[PDB]
Amino acid sequence: REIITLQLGQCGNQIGFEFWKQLCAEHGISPEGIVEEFATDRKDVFFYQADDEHYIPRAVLLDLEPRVIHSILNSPYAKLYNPENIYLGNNWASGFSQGEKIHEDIFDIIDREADGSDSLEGFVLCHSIAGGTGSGLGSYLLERLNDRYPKKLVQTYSVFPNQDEDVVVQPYNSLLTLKRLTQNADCVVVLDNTALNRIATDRLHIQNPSFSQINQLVSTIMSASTTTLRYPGYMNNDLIGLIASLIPTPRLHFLMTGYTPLTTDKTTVLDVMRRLLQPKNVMVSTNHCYIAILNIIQGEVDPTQVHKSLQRIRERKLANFIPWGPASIQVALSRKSPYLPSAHRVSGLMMANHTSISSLFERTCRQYDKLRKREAFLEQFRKEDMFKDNFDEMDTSREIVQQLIDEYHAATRPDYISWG
Amino acid sequence: REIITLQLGQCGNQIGFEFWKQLCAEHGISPEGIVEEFATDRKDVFFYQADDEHYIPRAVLLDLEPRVIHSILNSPYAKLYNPENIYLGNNWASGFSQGEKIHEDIFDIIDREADGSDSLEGFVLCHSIAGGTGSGLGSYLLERLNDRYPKKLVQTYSVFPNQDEDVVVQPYNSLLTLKRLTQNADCVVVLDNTALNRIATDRLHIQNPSFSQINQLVSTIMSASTTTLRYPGYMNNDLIGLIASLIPTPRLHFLMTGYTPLTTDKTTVLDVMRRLLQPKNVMVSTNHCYIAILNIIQGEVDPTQVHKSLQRIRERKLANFIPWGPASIQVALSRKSPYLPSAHRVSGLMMANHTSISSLFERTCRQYDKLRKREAFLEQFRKEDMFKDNFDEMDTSREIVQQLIDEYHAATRPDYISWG
Amino acid sequence: LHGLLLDQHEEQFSLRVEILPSYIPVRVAEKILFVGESVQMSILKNQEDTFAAELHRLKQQPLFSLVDFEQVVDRIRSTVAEHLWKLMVEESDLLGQLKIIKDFYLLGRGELFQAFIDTAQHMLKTPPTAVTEHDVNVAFQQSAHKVLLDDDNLLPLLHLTSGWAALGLSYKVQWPLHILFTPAVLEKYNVVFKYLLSVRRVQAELQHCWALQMQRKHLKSNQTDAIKWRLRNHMAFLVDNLQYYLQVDVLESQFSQLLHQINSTRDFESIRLAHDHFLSNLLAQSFILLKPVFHCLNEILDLCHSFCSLVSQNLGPLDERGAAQLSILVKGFSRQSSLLFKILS
Amino acid sequence: EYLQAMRNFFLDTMYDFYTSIFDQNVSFLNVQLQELDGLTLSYKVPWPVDIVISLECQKIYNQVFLLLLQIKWAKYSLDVLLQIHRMFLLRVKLMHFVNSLHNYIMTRILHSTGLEFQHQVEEAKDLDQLIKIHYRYLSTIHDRCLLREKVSFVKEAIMKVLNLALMFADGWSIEKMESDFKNCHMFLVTILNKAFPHLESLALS
Repeated sequence: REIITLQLGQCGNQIGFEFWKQLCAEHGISPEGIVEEFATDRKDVFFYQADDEHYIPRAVLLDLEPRVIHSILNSPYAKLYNPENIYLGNNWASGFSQGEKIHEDIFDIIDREADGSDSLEGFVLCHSIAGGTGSGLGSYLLERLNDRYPKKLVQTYSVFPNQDEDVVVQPYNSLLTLKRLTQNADCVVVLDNTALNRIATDRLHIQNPSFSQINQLVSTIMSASTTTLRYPGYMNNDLIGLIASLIPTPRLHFLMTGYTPLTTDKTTVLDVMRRLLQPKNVMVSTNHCYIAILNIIQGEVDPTQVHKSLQRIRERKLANFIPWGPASIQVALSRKSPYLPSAHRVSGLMMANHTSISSLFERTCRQYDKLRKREAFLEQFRKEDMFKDNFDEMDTSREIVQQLIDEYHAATRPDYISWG
Repeated sequence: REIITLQLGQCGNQIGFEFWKQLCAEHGISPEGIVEEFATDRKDVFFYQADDEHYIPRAVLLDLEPRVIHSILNSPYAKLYNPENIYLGNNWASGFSQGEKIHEDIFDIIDREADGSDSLEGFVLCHSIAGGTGSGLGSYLLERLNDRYPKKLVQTYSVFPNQDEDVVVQPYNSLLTLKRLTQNADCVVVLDNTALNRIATDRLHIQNPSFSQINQLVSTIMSASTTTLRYPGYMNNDLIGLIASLIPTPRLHFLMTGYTPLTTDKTTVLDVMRRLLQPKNVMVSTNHCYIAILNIIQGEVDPTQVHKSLQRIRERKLANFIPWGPASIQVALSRKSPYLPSAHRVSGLMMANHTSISSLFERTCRQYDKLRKREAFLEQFRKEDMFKDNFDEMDTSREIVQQLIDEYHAATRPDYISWG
Repeated sequence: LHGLLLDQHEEQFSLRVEILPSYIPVRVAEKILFVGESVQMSILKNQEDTFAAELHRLKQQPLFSLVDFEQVVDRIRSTVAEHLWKLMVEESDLLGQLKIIKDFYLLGRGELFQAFIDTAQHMLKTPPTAVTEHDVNVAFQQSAHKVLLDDDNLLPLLHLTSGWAALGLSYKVQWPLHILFTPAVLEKYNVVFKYLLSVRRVQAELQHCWALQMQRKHLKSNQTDAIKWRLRNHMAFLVDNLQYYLQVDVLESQFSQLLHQINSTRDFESIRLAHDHFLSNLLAQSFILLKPVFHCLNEILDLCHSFCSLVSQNLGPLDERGAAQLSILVKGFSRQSSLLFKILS
Repeated sequence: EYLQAMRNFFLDTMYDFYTSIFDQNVSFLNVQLQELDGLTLSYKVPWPVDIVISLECQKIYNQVFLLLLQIKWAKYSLDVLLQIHRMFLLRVKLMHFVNSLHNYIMTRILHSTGLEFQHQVEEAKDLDQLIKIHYRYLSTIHDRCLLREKVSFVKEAIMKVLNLALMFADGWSIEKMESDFKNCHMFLVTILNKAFPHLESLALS
């Protein structure tokens, strides 16, 4: 139904602003907010139908000691949306404590926008893992959304800012935030800026404006993930129906992302299918195995040899699903939206529950573990000591994430007829 | 079916790179890897059908202390193939020991490419006999392929680098490597760089770039040997069916090579037939006698007077096959491939099991024997002493190759109704 | 002119003695039927009035002469057969379909017909013809799909009526655009396809049973040169590999002659003679005509099957009373191989 | 346009419409429709289109509408929940099973032939042959859909797994559902093994 977007952190506000400019260009709206004569799809999933004959977008901007938010403000896409939800450290404990002291009025901002809608389906959060101002604050307020709203769904869009390796307090913040993402979130979309940056430097000659083009990539992935909700389709035009199928267990809910065009400067669905299974197309990268795969393909093709393509991929015999489960690739087809010129309009995406990310979780675990062993790279700020003098929250996050790694490895194996 | 190419040694990597550039020019592929609009023959014998709509060639490059491999790398035909199998002394014992210490990860490279294919038919090895870095390493890993894979076929392309005479440790390395080629290989193609270099200096005015044009000759011989597999023909479109007919005994499996055009800067098949029997056309050169002869002719001719030509050659009464066996010249015809301009498109090749190479084996045997008698030309490095203090591997190779010489001489005679 | 059939009122449908004149020869009477059939399938309408005027001229004359009349019917026939040739060669791509017919019938492609034997070895037994029948088509389509060929594999199908030697290949052609291919033509093609399949089937056994070099002399000194089958393995291979290289020429001569003949002629009626010679030559030269010599070849194929079955299980050389079978095999091979050199005398 | 609108009324906007039925009153349905079994929902055919669109066409649209409500009931009921662990085993073994099933009915039947049927109706040239092109769509898509052919050998599995969607909602015992499921799933496969060519697009799991 109606889904409210919450953006916090500098990186989260940046990718949210890029996404809102993307939907401004996509749908028939001005940079003013008014509906145009090239509007008619559903425009009530992200835009509040306002009383100005303006489809005013539901964009809740929160920040802590803002810098780039002022550069967002002096632009014609910060008066695109203004329903009065615009509001004005570098550690997880410091951001947690600073979010603690000002939680009331921004939670009143959340409450005002929550009753302002006719209906509610989900709160989707723009976040960056250990992004500084976003970290700690986002974990605390994520806990407060899961506490205050048990009837609604929480989605988290999170990126890991790393320029191919690194901050020494970053594994602590990622461990603590990942504990919050495990137990206070319903679905977490995780991306690696290292792999995306390497693919971006490969595909073009972009090396200095890598982050700006990464914003375009994340905006296209976000718009393609919600296109079947924004545009009239058939299935899972709520968030929860889309989220439900990929998750077999509520702790394996971290989804790997895929994207078919490696540059966008006429094929059948068979080619992009056998493409996107292979890890030249995965932008976020024992043998670790998929639990469930969901694919969304958007392009100008003639959709009947999809059953033929499923025949061909089946007996090409590339990939097998999980021992205990009779799982299956789940496939949806949509149209690529007009009002943006794109050569080769075929664009594919996969949303897949993969165990490979467990290794990367263990990678962060190993980093945190060695910094826990040396104890010269926790950097000893007074906010961290005042927040937790015993640092047993790190031990709780560590034991939960180690149970998560064991659950990952047991779900890969047929030890999910047993327990691990 | 699907055949994987393994290239090791500096000379082996050079002739493999020349062969891959030859098939890049031959087939409808870019220097990028993608299929073109002038592709349609079979392209799954040497090129993995990859998911990029690229026919990415199966080229496994191994090396030990590389020099010329870097010059191979900075070229547009080293990004022609890249399935991630690219990897980075001067004695047989030293190369054997250095191959021993790093066998695991390059064997994992072999295993990754082996399961990466849909099917497997053979591993064909690019090698140079006593080439320095290739020798010892190639013999050891050849033993490990024959140990680990008894269901697959091993072919060895080997040249003897000699600038018309010479290295004093070369007969030892050739004796030991020839022991490995006898008992761990299914078919060995042996060439003489002396005879090829003399014919090359004769046919043109090439004397300083002799080795580069020798690479072209070896690439044309390799492409002509596999043309009936790469292009749709009738017979022996697996390796094993081609290999099976020439070999009457698995120790006489060393094949003499022939090539009809002496320079390539309209005839019937009768002329090239009566040509290629005569040793002006043999590029690798009691009276020693053929056991079996196989001929492949590729050219733009009208193939019916081939039976007439067999009539004429039969009663010209030039050559006789073996006493004990009712053998026969075995003949196949193919087309010379487009996309390379060649004046006089008639080109003939013979693959023949000849006893004459036994004399050349004995030549190497005699050289090794005299250096074994003098013991001032084994050059006494510590790797050779540490590998074998007793040097009984040379005695084992010597007794096996002497039994091979006796088996050669007894197969020439009617003492293969008896044993020798 | 109009192509009308049943213009006879009882004084596709066949000829009859009451409608057949014998003072006008039979050879022109067949051409009249050909001219009549071809209109319904045509540039005869364009010149039609010219051919009307001739006939009206022939109506006026009080005397009849066969000499003038035969020229008129043959000239009409000439133009009609030319009209058929002009369309089928160019707009229906008859030559490219001949390439497909060759590729799948005379086994001029080898990917499918090697992988099919590799991925099915259960048609050596007798079929119930309702489970095996589904299975051969399933194996065919699955084998094709590995590397390309998303295009065709609608025209060729299998039709099973052992299970290798009662299997058929059901085809389809464009029936309005081709009348040169009828059920009898593809029936002859089915027969030659089955014989070439039989030979390809035994060569798969010969290459599989060959592991003399791979494992049977490698890393083992084996029991060879004490207990062995004398290596008749090498000898049985040659006599069929040589007949089979010969079969390659037997096919390729006729194929080159067909693709030379079609360019020269420009009437469909002459094309019919060329093709009816093509098939008849292929038949007798491959000895598919039942002869004692062909039965000698079939006896050789039976002994090859029986010998391959023993050397498959034998792997490293062993007497398991296999010498009893080997004696029969060497006797029969010697006797029938001697008869192979009385057919040249 | 009306013929399009029928198969988008029977069978975004409709998700709000469906959730109110997830949560008989004949006026509530009427006001909701103008804004799994039972359900009086219809629209009047005016007479110039009532002489082309038949009365028995609405019944076929209603068949597929009622069946789609039952499918989405099962699918949504296993999608609205967040021996002990065995529930999760019973979840994915059933949540896949309906999701494949809904993937067959829509994509292979109601999206292929409908995308063709628009191209079909634009090639009709009169009132009269429009009726025949329409009736040669209805009587065959009603046959491809499992409503009238083998509806006690294939369909009974689809009906008996709908009871699991109610039992699993109650449970949110456990073994008595998967012993039923592995029974009827293998029954379906050992009857579906006859693949007549169209059966293969689902003879897959």
